[PDB]
Amino acid sequence: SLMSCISVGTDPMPIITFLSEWGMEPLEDYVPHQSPDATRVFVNGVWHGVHRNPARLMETLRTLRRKGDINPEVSMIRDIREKELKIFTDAGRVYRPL
Amino acid sequence: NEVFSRPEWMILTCLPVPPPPVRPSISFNESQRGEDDLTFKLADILKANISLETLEHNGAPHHAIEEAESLLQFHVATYMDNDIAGQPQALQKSGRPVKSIRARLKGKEGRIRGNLMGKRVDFSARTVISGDPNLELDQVGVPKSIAKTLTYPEVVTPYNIDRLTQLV
Amino acid sequence: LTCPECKVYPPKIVERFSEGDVVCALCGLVLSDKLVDTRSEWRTFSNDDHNGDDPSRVGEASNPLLDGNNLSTRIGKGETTDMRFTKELNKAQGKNVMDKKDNEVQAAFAKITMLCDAAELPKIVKDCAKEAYKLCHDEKTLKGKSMESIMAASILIGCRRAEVARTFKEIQSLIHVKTKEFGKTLNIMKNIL
Amino acid sequence: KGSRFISTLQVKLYGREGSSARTIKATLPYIKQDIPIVIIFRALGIIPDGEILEHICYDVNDWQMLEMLKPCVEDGFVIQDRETALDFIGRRGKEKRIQYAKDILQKEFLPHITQLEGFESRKAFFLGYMINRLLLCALDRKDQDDRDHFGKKRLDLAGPLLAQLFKTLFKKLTKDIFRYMQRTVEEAHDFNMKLAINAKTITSGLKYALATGNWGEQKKAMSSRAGVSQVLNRYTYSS
Amino acid sequence: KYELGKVFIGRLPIMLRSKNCYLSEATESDLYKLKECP
Amino acid sequence: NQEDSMIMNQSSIDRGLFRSLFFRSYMDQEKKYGMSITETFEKPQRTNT
Amino acid sequence: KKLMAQIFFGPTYYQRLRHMVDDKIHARARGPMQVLTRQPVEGRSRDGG
Amino acid sequence: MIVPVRCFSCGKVVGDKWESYLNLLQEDELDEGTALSRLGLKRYCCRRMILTHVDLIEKFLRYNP
Amino acid sequence: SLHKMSMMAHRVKVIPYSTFRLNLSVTSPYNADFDGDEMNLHVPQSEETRAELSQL
Ligand SMILES: [Mg+2]
Ligand SMILES: [Mg+2]
Ligand SMILES: [Zn+2]
Ligand SMILES: [Zn+2]
Repeated sequence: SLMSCISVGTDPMPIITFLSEWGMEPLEDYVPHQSPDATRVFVNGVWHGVHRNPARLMETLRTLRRKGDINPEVSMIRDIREKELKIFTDAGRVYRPL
Repeated sequence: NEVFSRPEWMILTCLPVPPPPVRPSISFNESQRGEDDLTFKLADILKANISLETLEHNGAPHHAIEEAESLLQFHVATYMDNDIAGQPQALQKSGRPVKSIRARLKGKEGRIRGNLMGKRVDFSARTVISGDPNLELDQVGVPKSIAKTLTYPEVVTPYNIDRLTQLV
Repeated sequence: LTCPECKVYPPKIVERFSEGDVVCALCGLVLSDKLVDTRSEWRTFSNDDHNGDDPSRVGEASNPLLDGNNLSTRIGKGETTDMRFTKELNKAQGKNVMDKKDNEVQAAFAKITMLCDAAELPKIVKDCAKEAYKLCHDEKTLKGKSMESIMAASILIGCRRAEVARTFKEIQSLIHVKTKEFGKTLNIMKNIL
Repeated sequence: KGSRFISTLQVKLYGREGSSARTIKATLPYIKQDIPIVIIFRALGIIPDGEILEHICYDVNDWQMLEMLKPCVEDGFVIQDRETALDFIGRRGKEKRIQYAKDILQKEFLPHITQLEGFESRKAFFLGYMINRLLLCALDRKDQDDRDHFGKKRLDLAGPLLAQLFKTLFKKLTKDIFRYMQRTVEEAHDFNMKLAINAKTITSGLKYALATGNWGEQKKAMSSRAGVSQVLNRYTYSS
Repeated sequence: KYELGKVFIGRLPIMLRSKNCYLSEATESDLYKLKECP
Repeated sequence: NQEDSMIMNQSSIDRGLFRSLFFRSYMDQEKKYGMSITETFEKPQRTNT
Repeated sequence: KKLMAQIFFGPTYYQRLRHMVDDKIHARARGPMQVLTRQPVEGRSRDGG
Repeated sequence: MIVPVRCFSCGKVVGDKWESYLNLLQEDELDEGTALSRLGLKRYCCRRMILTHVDLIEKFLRYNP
Repeated sequence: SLHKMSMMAHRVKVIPYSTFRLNLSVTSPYNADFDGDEMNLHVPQSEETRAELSQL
């Protein structure tokens, strides 16, 4: 389509760094019987960890992306129903401006 | 059948070598020569055969012979049908798999469907179609160029004799 | 061909390709009815087909002048293939590799091919160097000349003909050249017609 | 990023609805048969049922999903420690097989996570998430994913396509330089740089693909996809 | 273990109008001179 | 003009309506086939060609 | 004389496409043949049947 | 690609009205409907003629040899 | 050529212009439209074959 374009690919590494500095409990020491509702965080299909307050983190991410600070090419989705928060740095993704 | 098809003849021993019209050659420009895939495949059968012959003639090392045998078995097999299940394919340097005898007869475009059941022909023409409310139902309008290329071989009889002379 | 009907020394005969006949221009008699498109015929040996889909592509080209008469077919992995047989059959081909001292000297071509690509030289230069070498290597006129310098001399012989400019000092550095030796070997070959 | 070790893992749920003992198995690479979930978890150091269950099911009150997993525990009953589990997986390819199992799981199992070491805990958690997701569609809680959702689709452009080609072409050169290193060390002939690096490898290599359209090597141009790279339409500006 | 340049590897084909291309930073009047269509 | 065809103004055709330029490019290589053989651009003579 | 009906008349952007009759017209009554099958050749270009 | 001499449909000589047209638009600053009319282009066939011309010649002239 | 009426024998009318001209009532069996469609002609070479054409 006219407005359409494709992703070229970003380094997920700095986004992963912001995550652990925004309250992300790492998967390695997650206890499911203790936090059975904690929202799971994904970066390019890699389960990096878990998050207690997902809404605030999401807000911080979006306002970082609209600022330019985090690439506007990067995908950021919260699945309130499935208690999931996936992110994509991935190239090949077709996007349009809104 | 005792006369035309015995079980023993399902095993090959003597190989019919097809004449060139079956497997054509083209001598281009003295450093460029084109040989048919079947000719390549026969050169492999022969090379393999010549080798096994020497092996059996000389000191037969058993396992070294059965090795050479299965290679001859392949080249022979692979020449009739190259698209064998399980087996690797005979390949022409380009990566192109060898057009076996089976391959040639095989599909729609194959010797049967594409060359016998159907065939391009002479004394045929094709152009765009347009409607003519002034033409008759049974009539077909023919562009002069086509009419001037397409022909009828009328035989000289004392009826057409004078008219045919005029056309000539 | 020549027209039976007339027969004047220079036979003025035309190829009416579109009408598919070989005709005598002088009398009008068609001498042949069967006529082939050579260019389209050649396209069954050399083509766009690498895939092996084309029912037209039925043959393969060769270079008699260089390859000689060696018709061979790779045993390779197809759509359905158990790797076991591909190994077995190729292992078998190895034992059957008992090729002559000159059927192993085609490895000197593999050297020139590796030397041309390294010299950033064209395909035509190789086919000329591999040509001049194939004609002089067995020569008595050359005898016991430094074998390393004989093939390097054929690379300059190939470059001279293909108009691809290369200095003696360039080819000298490319392999290793004993100046007087590779100047003498380049003259016996140049003398070889 | 880099090489793209495109390996697939399938976690299959056996038995149709209304059938006795519905087991859950997994497609581990370079292994003949599919292995029961509990055997993989036990091969990852998660040995009691209570732990193997925790990684899969987060709610202790989800008896519906827990009863769904009861025959998986029963199926992997025979295995009861890392060694027994690893040797089990290996035989499906002693000591020879334990190492094979250790390697397949570390190297070829969920390699998008990590290709090495201490991330067993991480690899194992993902396995549980996969099974959780599998069991959800099987309990008709969540529905089968749309195989046509454009968001789960990617478009490989000029960059990725060349990158793919160049990766194979560079590896071709790198291994031809190694072959030369042996030749020159054998005769101490001095490793002439021009004699080592064959320009033509990459030069003509890329030129082929771009010219013919068969995205791969000429070898090879039979098994490689053609259609990438076409002669540009110059009919009308819009075309 | 104890101790005892820039080499050409190949020709990469450039995409017209890319950073590496001659026509990337080219003007209208420039392209016309290069016999290229703006 | 029935069944998808159409009447066109011949007089407009003359006044230049829907005319087009057509350019076809023919290409030929003077090839070298090894040490001695070379294709040649010239006017071939019917007696020796 | 006036047409009894009134016509919907006015401008409309029309495109002259490829495919012109003289690029398509094709006749043959014998011509070149194939060497393998000895049947006619394929293509208008090649003067095939 | 140069102003056609004569309207395809009707035949009114239209090729002499170009520079004159462009003068009414730029120099006089009149709108197209007003401009084409000053030139004498009554019928829509002749109007379509000048109104729709794209003078590509000008783009071509920009290449030196 | 989907049914016997996709191939019918016709009476020639050598005419100007590069197209095969036909009557419209004949469009129905051929499944023809004058939107750039092409058709084929085959010339019988025998007095016998032309009877098969004209007769059947
Ligand atoms: Mg139709
Ligand atoms: Mg219709
Ligand atoms: Zn004569
Ligand atoms: Zn007008």
